[PDB]
Amino acid sequence: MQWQTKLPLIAILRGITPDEALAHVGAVIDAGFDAVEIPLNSPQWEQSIPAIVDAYGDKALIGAGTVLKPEQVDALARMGCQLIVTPNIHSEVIRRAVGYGMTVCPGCATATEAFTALEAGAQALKIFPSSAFGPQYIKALKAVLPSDIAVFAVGGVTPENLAQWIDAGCAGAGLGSDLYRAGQSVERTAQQAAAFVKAYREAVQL
Amino acid sequence: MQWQTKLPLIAILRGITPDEALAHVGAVIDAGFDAVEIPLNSPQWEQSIPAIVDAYGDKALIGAGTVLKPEQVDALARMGCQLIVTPNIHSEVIRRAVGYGMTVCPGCATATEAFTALEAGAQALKIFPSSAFGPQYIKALKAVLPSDIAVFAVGGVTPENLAQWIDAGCAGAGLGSDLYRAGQSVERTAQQAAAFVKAYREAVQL
Amino acid sequence: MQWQTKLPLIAILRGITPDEALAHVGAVIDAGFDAVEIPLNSPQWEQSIPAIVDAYGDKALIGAGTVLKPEQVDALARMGCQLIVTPNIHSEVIRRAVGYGMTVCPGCATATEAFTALEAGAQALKIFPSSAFGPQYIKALKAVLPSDIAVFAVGGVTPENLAQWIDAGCAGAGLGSDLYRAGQSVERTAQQAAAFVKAYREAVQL
Repeated sequence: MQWQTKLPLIAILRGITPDEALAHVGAVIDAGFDAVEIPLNSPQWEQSIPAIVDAYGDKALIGAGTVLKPEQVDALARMGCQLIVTPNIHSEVIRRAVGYGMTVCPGCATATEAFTALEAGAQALKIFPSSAFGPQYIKALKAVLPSDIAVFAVGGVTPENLAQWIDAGCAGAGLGSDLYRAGQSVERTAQQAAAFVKAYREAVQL
Repeated sequence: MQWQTKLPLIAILRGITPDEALAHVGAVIDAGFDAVEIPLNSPQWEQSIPAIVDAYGDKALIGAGTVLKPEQVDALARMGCQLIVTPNIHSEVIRRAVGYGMTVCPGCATATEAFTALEAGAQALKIFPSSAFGPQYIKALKAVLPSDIAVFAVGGVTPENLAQWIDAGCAGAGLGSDLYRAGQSVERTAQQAAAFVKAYREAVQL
Repeated sequence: MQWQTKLPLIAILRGITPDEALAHVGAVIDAGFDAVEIPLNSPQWEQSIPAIVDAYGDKALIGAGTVLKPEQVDALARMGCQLIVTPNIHSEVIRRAVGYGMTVCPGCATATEAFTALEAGAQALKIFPSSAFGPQYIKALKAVLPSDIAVFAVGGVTPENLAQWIDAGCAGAGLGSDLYRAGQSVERTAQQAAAFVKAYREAVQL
């Protein structure tokens, strides 16, 4: 499947707090993001996730990252979570999430793990961590995966290096600490988001 | 096991058509190749594979690449396929192929995946994609795998870099787009095959 | 869990013989090592392992490397082995060893394999082979693994590069051929061990 949002960039907001969630999510969205996730190792995700679903779920794909256990999927479903991101391939996590009609983008590092993820019904794939591997690793995989699989680079993706993940055939990227680190200002988030979006538009044109 | 052909180089002919199969396979064989495979993402492999078995199966190991499903092994067996190559480790694919008396060289990326492949009875191993990993990755694995396992580099292997995969302890390599890209001339195939064979003979001597 | 020895460096003595075991183990210990293992591809490990348990097991963590099969764990338990090191993730090997009250540090290469190892009850993790991956790979993993997991670099770790594995967040490293190659002198072992310990003390201070 191709990606089902206007812009194939996932904003990852690791360690954000409930009191600052609405302002930082507003900042990425104002810049043209329409896919956002909050990792479950963030404090009080059980407050900020459903808060953000209600505030921004009509105009963006909202979800969760670092999802490791099936029962976490269950709780997130009741919250209105629409997107599941993961560091690893766990078949039952993927199966349960797909069952709720959620978009799942699970993390793998090898060809074996990637084909496993697809059999579980993953609609997209996350290659993690992408930096250590480089773009040529991704291009080598794409040549053997089904032609229409949406593939995301995650791990040290910058506005400066984004274009080479695009050239390698990625549908997009998930953006972590180069977009958001815990305790940075709203202005920093709005500055970084604009720069990523600008770099993407340039890369796609080329 | 050691490799059971005179020359441990696998010609990979991705995207070849039935009308050009005999000429390009003849070209690699004339150059001294005796192991060839046609990936199942090639158009009309069900015509070119059994055609090539009948024409060249007496003087070369003939097989299939990109084999992902047990039932594909079944169909290939009736065709006279002798060799199975894969991007990933799938235990039942390996088991069924070994059961037909086929030579199997399945693709892995880690130590865990490699030991899994051997328990399924793989007689050789493909490390894929090799370029991103480099020769030192391969040498590190060899130091822990059983001493007589035949190990093949696949992924961006060139006549220029071949020697360093040999120095790292590989029995050989599978050769993709640097040997054959779809729609290249027969002359190009004969030129590239000669260059790989020449580079191998130099590397083994050293 | 944090590491349960004074110094988080594992001496790996691949291919050592029973006649030289006591002298080379004494040399690493005299230098401040208190964790040692002998790989099962070493000749007559069934003599040198229990010999070393009796001589040095009161003042060091003593164990085995290259452990691939559950039944090997059983035999090692009767010998008094306290530590299990591996190249791969095998759930039942880890489970059986943990069951004997042994410290297990199994080898993985991906996030998927690492989470698998933890569910089997591994108290530490070995990232192998670390050199090809580099420190940034390790740091990327640490950011997603539970904060208190003890992580060891194994594969081409030198006194010169040790500090960058420390900076990346490793609890320590397992030291192979740069500490011991088969047939080197006792003096060489004592020289290399001192250099690793010195480099560790410098890295931790920084």
